[PDB]
Amino acid sequence: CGIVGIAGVMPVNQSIYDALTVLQHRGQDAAGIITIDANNCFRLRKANGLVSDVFEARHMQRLQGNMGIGHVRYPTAGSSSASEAQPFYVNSPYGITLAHNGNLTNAHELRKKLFEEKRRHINTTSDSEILLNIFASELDNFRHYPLEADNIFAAIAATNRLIRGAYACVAMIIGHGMVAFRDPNGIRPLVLGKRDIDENRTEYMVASESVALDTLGFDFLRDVAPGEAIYITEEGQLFTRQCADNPVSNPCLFEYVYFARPDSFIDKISVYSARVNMGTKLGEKIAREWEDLDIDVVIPIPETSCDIALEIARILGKPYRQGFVKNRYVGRTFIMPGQQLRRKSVRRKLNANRAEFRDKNVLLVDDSIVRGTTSEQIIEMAREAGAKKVYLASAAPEIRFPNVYGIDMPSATELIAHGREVDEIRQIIGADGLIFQDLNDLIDAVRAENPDIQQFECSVFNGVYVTKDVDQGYLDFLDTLRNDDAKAVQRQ
Amino acid sequence: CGIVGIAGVMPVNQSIYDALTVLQHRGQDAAGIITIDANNCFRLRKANGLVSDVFEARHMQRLQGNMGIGHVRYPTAGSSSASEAQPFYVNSPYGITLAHNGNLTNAHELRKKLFEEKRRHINTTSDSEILLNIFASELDNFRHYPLEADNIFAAIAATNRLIRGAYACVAMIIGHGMVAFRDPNGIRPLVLGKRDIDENRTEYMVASESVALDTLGFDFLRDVAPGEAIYITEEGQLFTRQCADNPVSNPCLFEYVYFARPDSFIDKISVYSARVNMGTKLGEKIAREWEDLDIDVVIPIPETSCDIALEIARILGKPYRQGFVKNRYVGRTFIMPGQQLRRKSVRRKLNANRAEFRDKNVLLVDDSIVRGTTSEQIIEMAREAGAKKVYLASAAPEIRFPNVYGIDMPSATELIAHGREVDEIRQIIGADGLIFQDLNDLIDAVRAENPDIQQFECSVFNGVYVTKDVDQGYLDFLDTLRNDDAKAVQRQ
Amino acid sequence: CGIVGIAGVMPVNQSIYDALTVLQHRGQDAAGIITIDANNCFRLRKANGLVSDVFEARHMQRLQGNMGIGHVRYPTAGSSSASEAQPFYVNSPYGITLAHNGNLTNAHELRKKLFEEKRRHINTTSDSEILLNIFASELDNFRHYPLEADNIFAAIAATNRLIRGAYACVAMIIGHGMVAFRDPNGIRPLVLGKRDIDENRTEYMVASESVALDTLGFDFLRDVAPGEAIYITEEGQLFTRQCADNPVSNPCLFEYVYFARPDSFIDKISVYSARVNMGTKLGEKIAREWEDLDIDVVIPIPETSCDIALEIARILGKPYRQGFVKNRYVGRTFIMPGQQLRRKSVRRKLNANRAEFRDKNVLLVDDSIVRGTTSEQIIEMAREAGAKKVYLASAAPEIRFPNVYGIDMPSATELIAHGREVDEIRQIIGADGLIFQDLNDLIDAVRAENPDIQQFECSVFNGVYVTKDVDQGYLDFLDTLRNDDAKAVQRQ
Amino acid sequence: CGIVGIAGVMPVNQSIYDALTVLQHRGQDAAGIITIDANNCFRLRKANGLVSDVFEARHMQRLQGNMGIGHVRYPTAGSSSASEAQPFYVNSPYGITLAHNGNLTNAHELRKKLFEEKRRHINTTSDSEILLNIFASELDNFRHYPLEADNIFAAIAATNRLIRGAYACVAMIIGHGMVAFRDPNGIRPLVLGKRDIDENRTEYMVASESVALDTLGFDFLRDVAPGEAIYITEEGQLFTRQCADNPVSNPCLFEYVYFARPDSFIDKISVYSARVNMGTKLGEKIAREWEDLDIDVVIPIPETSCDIALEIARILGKPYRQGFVKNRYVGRTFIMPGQQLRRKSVRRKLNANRAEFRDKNVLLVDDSIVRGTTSEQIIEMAREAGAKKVYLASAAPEIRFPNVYGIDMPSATELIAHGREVDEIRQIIGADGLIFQDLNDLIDAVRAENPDIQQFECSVFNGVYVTKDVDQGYLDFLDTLRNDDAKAVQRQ
Ligand SMILES: O=P(O)(O)OC[C@H]1C[C@H](OP(=O)(O)OP(=O)(O)O)[C@H](O)[C@@H]1O
Ligand SMILES: O=P(O)(O)OC[C@H]1C[C@H](OP(=O)(O)OP(=O)(O)O)[C@H](O)[C@@H]1O
Ligand SMILES: *CC(=O)CC[C@H](N)C(=O)O
Ligand SMILES: *CC(=O)CC[C@H](N)C(=O)O
Ligand SMILES: *CC(=O)CC[C@H](N)C(=O)O
Ligand SMILES: [Mn+2]
Ligand SMILES: [Mn+2]
Ligand SMILES: [Mn+2]
Ligand SMILES: [Mn+2]
Ligand SMILES: [Mn+2]
Ligand SMILES: [Mn+2]
Repeated sequence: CGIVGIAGVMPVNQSIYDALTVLQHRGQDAAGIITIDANNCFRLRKANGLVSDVFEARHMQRLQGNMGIGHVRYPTAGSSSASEAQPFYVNSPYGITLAHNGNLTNAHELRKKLFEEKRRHINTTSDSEILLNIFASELDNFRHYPLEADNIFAAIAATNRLIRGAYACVAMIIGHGMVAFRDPNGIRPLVLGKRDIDENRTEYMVASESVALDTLGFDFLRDVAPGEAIYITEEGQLFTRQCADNPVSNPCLFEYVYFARPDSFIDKISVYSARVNMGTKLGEKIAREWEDLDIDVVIPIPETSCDIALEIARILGKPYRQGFVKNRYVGRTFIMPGQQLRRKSVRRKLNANRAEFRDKNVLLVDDSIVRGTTSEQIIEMAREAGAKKVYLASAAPEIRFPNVYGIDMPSATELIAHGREVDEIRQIIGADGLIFQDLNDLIDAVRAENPDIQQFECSVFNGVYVTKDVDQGYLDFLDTLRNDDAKAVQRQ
Repeated sequence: CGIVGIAGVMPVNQSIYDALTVLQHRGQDAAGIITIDANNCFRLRKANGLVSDVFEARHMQRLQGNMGIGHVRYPTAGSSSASEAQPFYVNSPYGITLAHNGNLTNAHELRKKLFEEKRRHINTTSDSEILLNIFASELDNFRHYPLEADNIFAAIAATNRLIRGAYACVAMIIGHGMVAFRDPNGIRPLVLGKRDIDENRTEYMVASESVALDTLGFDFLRDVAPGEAIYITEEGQLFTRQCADNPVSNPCLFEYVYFARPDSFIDKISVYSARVNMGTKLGEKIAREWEDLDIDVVIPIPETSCDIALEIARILGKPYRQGFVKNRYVGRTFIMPGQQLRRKSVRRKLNANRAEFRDKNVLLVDDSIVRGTTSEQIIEMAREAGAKKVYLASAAPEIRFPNVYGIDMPSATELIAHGREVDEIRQIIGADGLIFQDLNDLIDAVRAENPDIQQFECSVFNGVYVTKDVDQGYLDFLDTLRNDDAKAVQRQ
Repeated sequence: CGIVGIAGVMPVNQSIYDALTVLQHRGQDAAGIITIDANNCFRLRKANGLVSDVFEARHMQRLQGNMGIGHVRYPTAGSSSASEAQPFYVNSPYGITLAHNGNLTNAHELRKKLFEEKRRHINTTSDSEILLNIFASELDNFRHYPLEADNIFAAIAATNRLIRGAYACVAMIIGHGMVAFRDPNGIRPLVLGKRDIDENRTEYMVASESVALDTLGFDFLRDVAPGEAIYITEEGQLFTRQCADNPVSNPCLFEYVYFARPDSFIDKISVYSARVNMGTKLGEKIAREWEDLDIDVVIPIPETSCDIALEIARILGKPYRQGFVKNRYVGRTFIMPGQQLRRKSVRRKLNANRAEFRDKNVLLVDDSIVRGTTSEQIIEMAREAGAKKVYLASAAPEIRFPNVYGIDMPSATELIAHGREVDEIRQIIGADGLIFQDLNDLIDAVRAENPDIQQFECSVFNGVYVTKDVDQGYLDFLDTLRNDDAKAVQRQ
Repeated sequence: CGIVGIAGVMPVNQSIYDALTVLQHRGQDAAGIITIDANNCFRLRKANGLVSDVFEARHMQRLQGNMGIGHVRYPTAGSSSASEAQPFYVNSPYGITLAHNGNLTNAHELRKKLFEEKRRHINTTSDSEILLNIFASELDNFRHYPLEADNIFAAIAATNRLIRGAYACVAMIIGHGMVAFRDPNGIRPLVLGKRDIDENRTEYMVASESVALDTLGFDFLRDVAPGEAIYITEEGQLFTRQCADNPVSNPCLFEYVYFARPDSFIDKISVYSARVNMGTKLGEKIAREWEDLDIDVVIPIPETSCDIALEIARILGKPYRQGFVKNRYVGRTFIMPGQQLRRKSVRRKLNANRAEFRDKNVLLVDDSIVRGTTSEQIIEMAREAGAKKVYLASAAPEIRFPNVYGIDMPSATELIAHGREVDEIRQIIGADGLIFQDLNDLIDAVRAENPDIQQFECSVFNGVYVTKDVDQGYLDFLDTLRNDDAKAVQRQ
């Protein structure tokens, strides 16, 4: 999911629309934009679909104001109903709207809490709504008008104590300003930037990824430190504060492997370089373990793996060819909701340039293998076009565990690598060879960019969840609810 | 406007729909229904338009639960925007949704209060929204979870203490139940009824008029006493309490003159009888004041005046003839949003049976004349139809004052009787005679059915406003804010 | 169904909208408006729903031009799909659009013809589309540009030879003008009028009923003679001609009994007077056959029967009371598509003013009894409100045969009077007494207005179809297809 | 634009959808699919928007039949109105629906003709509609029911005799079958293919590009020869005939340069190879004309140029780096309707990986420069990204002439190369160098794949129009009628 916050001095609507467009790749299921207008009212527009379908001129005109927040959704909890599209809103205290990229591992627990203790009403099954509500009640502890930044920070500190999981949030509190914060583990991405308008008036903005800053002409300030909350007043005064007891930098690794745009710099790590470094480490592993292999061409599975593949072609000193033509009107299958929708998407998204495979042993390279969805079809395609032999290198290690921090992997059994050896997976997808990046490698691939990061968040790879609290019983519940069939039945 | 609220054991959506349909005459502008499903979640559906347009199968299937409220709107505050369609909802404390028929006379005073003081957010210009928030802020003064009936009532009384104006309201508090209250003056209509299901389960509903009970097969209980608050818990328990300091019954006289449906009984008064009664008084008045006149036929201006005219035709021993054909597909032109719309709607609404007027002295009868839209056009028609002489009789006294209790009449200058003597009004519409029911006759016509009512809310007639908080500055205020030009301008 | 044609000198769109509004009572299922603009292009807008829902300002603005035709649909053939909404259009020869009030009894036959012989393509199951196509092919016999009025007339004469049934049509032929014609039996209504704009420019218009002329300020010229076609050029030149070999005046009788608005004059017969005359004859029959009967009040079943009832009250010298309050947001149940929709409509459309029935023997009067739909519920209602005894007088004779001329009565078995004695019908609806108008009476009731009419079209009453060609095998097919269940299954 | 037509034994809707999806790059403005159901009725669904937006399950379930055609539009005539969305249909003779990819250069001449002469009605300003009507009017010259293959061909030849311009068309004649023809010059692409089902039933499809065959699992047959007409009957028979006087293959060169998808083979030419070939020629040109230059990296401007650039990077022995990230959710900015839309779309479409440009001399490569929209913005980005020197190379020759064959380039003044020497263009976009592929190189680059093609339709390049009916007055005409300001003005 992508969230954007802009506490500016001019109409932010097109700028947010534009921001969500570059972040569109983080959520294609719905999009929402909420602004505050001159009459301190919230102007909202959210619905299922792409940013380009969701907002029409008619909406844009209604979306007035100079401060606003937006969100593109990739459903990881609840349902695919437009009622779970973000932002969310609570009319008190003050009027708060919030966008969240993450996932609360203790949502059910906080739910009992909210009704019985806090007296708030959660109408959807979205954990982001819960989040906004935990925040809301915490904030509801400071009655004297007005809320002080210390109070806001104090509320988020309290929230940090209650909630568990991963979250990059952005919110607006009417008559107050824009608030943004990052979980105590720095799991989900969030960067702060600014655009100095004129000598004395500076606009600020937070976003999941820096590309949004770039595309809008905002300067990079830095990443919102883990556990740190930011607070920009309606008057333009920036406030900051560590709101976690033991803040630590454990960035999501999948963000580098696949999620983020290559042109973003997450925690001082150019996703682009990390991905190139991934190409280096993987091509090195291939050279070392597949040194006998006869390869005629190195073909990337668009779009994510390309540079990774490009680097691998260079390392192996083999040619890099765009054997697969991507349909520019089909999105990312992986972040699509249903497996059948994704499974089919793969055949409508890619088509071989037959000449590139005929009488050729090709090495197909992809950023990662998750459900197996892509690799399965891709290889057949490669074959049908005359590939003599097809090997597959994965820029990411086998993915054997559920993601509970903002990526839809609730069912381990849905992952192809689950309970399977590399060789079995190879046999399933029908590749002559299949090789996986080594975790320790991938880690250096990323770390090389910022050694300060000691440990990443890579549960989907090693099952060690940083927030600690994630256990087998939770994972069980989670699968019972979010497995593909349970989801389908919910889709009626 | 019309509100309904059903707390029962069966799904209420259809019942609420059918109720809104029979109360549709109270608000053709918008309709809303919100229910509580078994998950204790709100299911809402509200938008601009008639009940038949607003609700379709797709919507009905979504409106699950056995408890829900409904609303048909005739804007009297804010704007025509569907965002001000009702009901309104706030998620804390507990989750409350409310529908209001009336108008608060101290909105401005409360808007400022709600923010700086009670920390709530009002996103519209609707007083109904403000009203929900006072109840909420009052309700938010209790935390001993769960709310006891007493606290609800305590919030309502604290609410009445705060608000001024007319209001018949119904709401739902997630986890507690349905509540319904009436203003300390009993201006806006509200009745309670039940539907025993078995040995214990008895269904409860509230609605602006008893016709909604009739159609729904609900047993009539009584009018919700002025200032009373009704509270049906989720478990089915009915609690009532007087929440006004010194309540008094001052029913809106206009409900009888025109607003309500004749098959309704308001404050133990039958609108049908009250209307015939008006015709008796009007007939007797015509019999003495115009005695020396020659009338060939008595023609009602459909549809509200029909019975009145039938009865008048009775008094005078003259033929009642349905000289005017009303278009089944044109609603109440009176309650339409703009004067230009209403005017065009009158030629569409009615057409003359030339036979019934030619070479005859006709007596047109109408429940009332307000802006003079209908009468001005009706007379031109009678003439065109070959009518010798056209006389008009309004079952109602001259309307010279603005209504600030939930009836759209903000600008006294838009009322034809304003600044005019009967004869001036006669000349404008072009009648050869024009007679108005006297005020003391109207009141006696309605009281004849329930003498306990000592005084009626009849400010539109006598400029007397029971809430004693209405004044010239306030009236001028309304006039400016909502005059047809102000509204028409605002719509663009 | 209602059709309107206006060959005018100014924007006709609002005028047509207004025309369809007064004719709305002839078809509530869909509406369509097609104009010709300055660029001799057809501007069309048609869809299911009421005239008021179908056309929005956005449509109105697109509906430019000074010549146009409109239609309100009451489905009697095909399906209820918006694709069968009229007008219809064929791009050649010239560009022709047509609206039809009627029904072709030989549609299936003309269908084979059209493909094989005429080479035209019928895409819907509407006989009106077929009609337009038979016309189109006939017209396609005159190649030399341009078509002469003699040719147009000749085409319609040919059409009159081919097609069978009832039809009032209106069409526009691009670059040519507006054409209108009536079947050779004068079954369906159609009147011609005009509005002289300025010394030399006269606008013309045809319509199902004169009220449309009235409402628009058009002067009545006369009824389009049976078999006669009219042709108004784009230049304003009116042409006329008898286009049938044996033209005869056999007006639809149901039009007087129930279909048309009382304020219309069909074939020099004021529907209003015919209906009053119906009240006379029926009250006379009641006085003569129910002379012992003890009646306390005469109550009409709104809307159609009122004047009929009013007259009956006068004849019996009993009071006329509006015991039933009609919901002004529910239309005519009878012309509604499905029996369950109609059956229920009856309970949402009418509600007793209880006081009017309590301890009273009431005589309920309705224009007609068809399926029994209304009478059934009405009586229960009358009872539930305390009617001691309830009698029912029908302004129309028992209706025992299918209508194949423009009214949806394809299944005789759906008529309550089918194969039943008056007494059985009385027992079914549960009335203490039930009396039917005598055909011969009804005929004089109507004839009295225009003795020139020797014979009416009243097959639904006496099963003698004027077009002759209607036989049992056709009737059988017709029922197999249009019976309520076959229709329902078609509604999927 | 892209057209598809499938005559098969299975329902074609999904297949047509998937085909339109892979041909979506040929027209993002509108999409249309019309089928023939078992009742020999047309089922259409066309509207403005992408394939994914235009068609939803509701629509697909309605598009029944085994034969249907489809169309994805990029307006080049008329307006952007959905009424000019394709396919178009006429009901006589027999019922024909047609989809056209191209542009007729003698529209005006035919509009007058069709009315006064052939008595047909054109309701839009689309030449495709006019085209359908000529075929129709020609087809309407036969009456010996049914039409023999020969008559169809006879109508097509008579049609070609009448029309001028480029056109790849596909149509369906109710009761006969699918027909497809290509202009006498073979300008617009069209290929035929099949899908044998069993011993006899073989499915047939036509489509602007072979990729549509590939994705659909259809066997490639051949390109529809210039002037040829393909006719598949309803019973499955395939007839072909040359319907042009003196046909000749003059394929649209621009289809290879940019328009078509690389995995397509047009006129036995692979777009992928043609493009690499362009890169070889461009690479060799850069190698000689700029030899004394220092380039650090070669960066394609995604997405059309990618392979070209890869290959150029090959020629020069320089790194190919995906310096530019393209937004997956922004289509071909080139084919967007207005210059203001395209411009905003470029900043959205692309973003620079700062790493790849900083302190480097970059070589940007693009399939072409037309209005200069992309290049002007791309260069600013490279600079901003820290780039020392920014050089640009267009795989295509300077574009100085309007395309009148189905590519929106009406105003030569809107083409940057117009009235300019390379260097002037270099200065405008702000490159430190700008080189264009020579024309003779382009042609040789494409011909290298099918030397039989002697000449290409390349008027945009050399002002030479094979139809020899295009002239200055005609070009000036276009310019005036459709210049961005004319169009933008018209849209309002
Ligand atoms: O094994 P799977 O479950 O298919 O998951 C991994 C696939 C899917 C995803 O690609 P997309 O999200 O389809 O697209 P893109 O690479 O363009 O971001 C990812 O980059 C790998 O290719
Ligand atoms: O026996 P039935 O099949 O019910 O048919 C006859 C009824 C229905 C129809 O009334 P509506 O069409 O419902 O309404 P209105 O009288 O207002 O035109 C007609 O006037 C009789 O009342
Ligand atoms: C994409 C993402 O971060 C999910 C947000 C929240 N968990 C949800 O919408 O379920
Ligand atoms: C209402 C009417 O005349 C029907 C017209 C035609 N038969 C149809 O729509 O079926
Ligand atoms: C995209 C194309 O071929 C345009 C065809 C036709 N002229 C149109 O639809 O505008
Ligand atoms: Mn991928
Ligand atoms: Mn397999
Ligand atoms: Mn009235
Ligand atoms: Mn009736
Ligand atoms: Mn019964
Ligand atoms: Mn490009």
